[PDB]
Amino acid sequence: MNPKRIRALKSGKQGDGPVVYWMSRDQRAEDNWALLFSRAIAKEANVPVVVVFCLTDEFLEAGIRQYEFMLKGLQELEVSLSRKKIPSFFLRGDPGEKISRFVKDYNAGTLVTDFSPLRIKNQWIEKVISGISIPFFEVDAHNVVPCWEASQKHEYAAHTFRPKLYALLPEFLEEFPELEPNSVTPEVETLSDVLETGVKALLPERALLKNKDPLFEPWHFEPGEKAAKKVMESFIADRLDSYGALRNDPTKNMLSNLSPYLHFGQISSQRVVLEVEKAESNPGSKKAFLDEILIWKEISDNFCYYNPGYDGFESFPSWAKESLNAHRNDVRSHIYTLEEFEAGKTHDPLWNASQMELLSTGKMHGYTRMYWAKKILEWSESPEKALEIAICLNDRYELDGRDPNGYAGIAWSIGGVHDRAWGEREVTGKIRYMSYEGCKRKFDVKLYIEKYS
Ligand SMILES: Cc1cc2nc3c(=O)[nH]c(=O)nc-3n(C[C@H](O)[C@H](O)[C@H](O)COP(=O)(O)OP(=O)(O)OC[C@H]3O[C@@H](n4cnc5c(N)ncnc54)[C@H](O)[C@@H]3O)c2cc1C
Repeated sequence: MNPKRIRALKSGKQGDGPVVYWMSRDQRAEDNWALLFSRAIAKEANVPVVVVFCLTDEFLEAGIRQYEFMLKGLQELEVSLSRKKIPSFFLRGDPGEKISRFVKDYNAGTLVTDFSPLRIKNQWIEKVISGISIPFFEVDAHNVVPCWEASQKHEYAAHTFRPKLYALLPEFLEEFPELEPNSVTPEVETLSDVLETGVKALLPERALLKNKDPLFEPWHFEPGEKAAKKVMESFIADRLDSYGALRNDPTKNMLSNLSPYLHFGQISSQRVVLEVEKAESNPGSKKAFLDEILIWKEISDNFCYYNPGYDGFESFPSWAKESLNAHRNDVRSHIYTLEEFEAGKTHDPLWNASQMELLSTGKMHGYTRMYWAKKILEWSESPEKALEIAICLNDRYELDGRDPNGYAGIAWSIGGVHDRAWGEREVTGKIRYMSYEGCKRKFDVKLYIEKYS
C-alpha cells in the first residue's frame, strides 16, 4: 500500500458512513489500487465500502460496440463485487449531480475515485468537488507508476521517459494484496434494463452497409474480467515469442489484443507486466512488449496530464507547428470529407482496408493506425481538420477509443508528438512520412486488403 498512488483532491470532515468508490476508468474487482485503498480506509474507519458507477449522457457520442462491451463487463463486475459483500450502485445522469446526491443520501464518509487525465473526467471532478464536504481522494490504478510520480513535466520523447519509469519500477511494480470482503452487508436500476434502453437510443446511428446489415462483428473480443485473463494467458503462451518480429505485420494477429480490456480497465496493466516479467521467452520480444504497455501506454497519460490541449494543434512541438505552418498553403493532392473518410471511399486501397477493419472489428491494427492517421493529415485542408477527423473516427469506432493512448497516438502521427523531425516534404512538412510503397516492403498489403473487402 504505497501512499504515493493516492492523491487528495479535497479535504473535509469525514462522515460516519460508508466509503464510496467512484469507479470510472478501472472497471475491475481484482488488481484495483483504487478499490484496495478504499477498502483500507473503510476498514480503519469501522465502516463498509461501496462502489458507484455513473452512466453519463455522453454514451450517445459513441456506438453500441462500446456501450455493450462496457455494460456486459459491469454485469460480470456486479457479480464479483457481490461475492465480496461489496454493493455496487449504478447511477444514470450527470456525475456532478448523481454523486453529490448519493453522498448526501447515503451519508458517505469518504469519496474515492480512480485517476483519468481526460478533460471530461476533470469536468466531473470540478462539479463533484463543489457539491460535497467530505474528503475526496483519487488513486492511480491504471499506471504502474503514478502519473504524477513518474515525471513532474511533459516528456517530449520516449528515451527521456524510459529511464525515469524504469528507475521507479523496483518500487511500484509489486504484487496485489487480496481484496478483503466487507464484514457485514450494509444498507439505480438493473443493468440489463439500462442496456436495452441505451441500445434502442443508439440504433439509428448504428454503422451499417448497403444491405442494412450491421458492420460490427462482436465475436472478436468477449468482454469481462474473466475474458481479459484468458486473452492475457493466450498471448503469453502463444504470441509473446513472436511479438517482437511480427508486431508490425497487420496480416498476422500476433498482438496481445488487450487494449479494449485495458481501456475500460477490465484488466490491470501491472498484472500483465508481472506475468510477462516472470514468463521466459525471447528477450527481444519481451523488451518490445514492455516498451509498449509500460513506456508508450503510460507516456500517453503523461501527455494528457501535462498538456491541457492534448487534442489541439497547440500541444504539438515547436518544430512541428512551425513545419506545418510553412506548408499550410501547399496544394494537397486529395481532399476528402469526414463522410468519405468514414465510409472508406479514398483512392488508397490500403487505407480503406484499415478503415474497414476499424468498422468491422472495432480494433484496427497498431501498424495501420500509424498509416491511417498520417494519410488523414495528407488528405485534409489543414492540420486542425486532420486532428478533429482522426479523433472523431478513432473515438467513435475504436473499442479502445476515448483513451489517452488514442490522443497521444494521433498527436504522434499528425503533429510528431514524441517523435523527431524527418526529411522535409510538402504538405506534411517534417512529420514522419509513411508511403504506400514503404508498407509494401514491410508486409503483404495484398493479403490485408483482401481480408477486409
Ligand atoms: C492513430 C492511432 C490511434 C490510436 N488509438 C488508440 C486508441 O484509441 N486506444 C488505445 O488504447 N490505443 C490507441 N493507439 C495505440 C495503439 O495503437 C494500440 O494501443 C494498439 O494497437 C492496441 O492493440 P493491442 O493491445 O493488440 O497492441 P499491443 O501491441 O499488444 O500493446 C499492448 C498495449 O501496449 C499499449 N500500446 C501499444 N502501442 C501503443 C501506442 N502506440 N501508444 C500507446 N500505448 C500503446 C497499449 O496499451 C496496448 O494495449 C493508437 C495509436 C495510433 C497510432
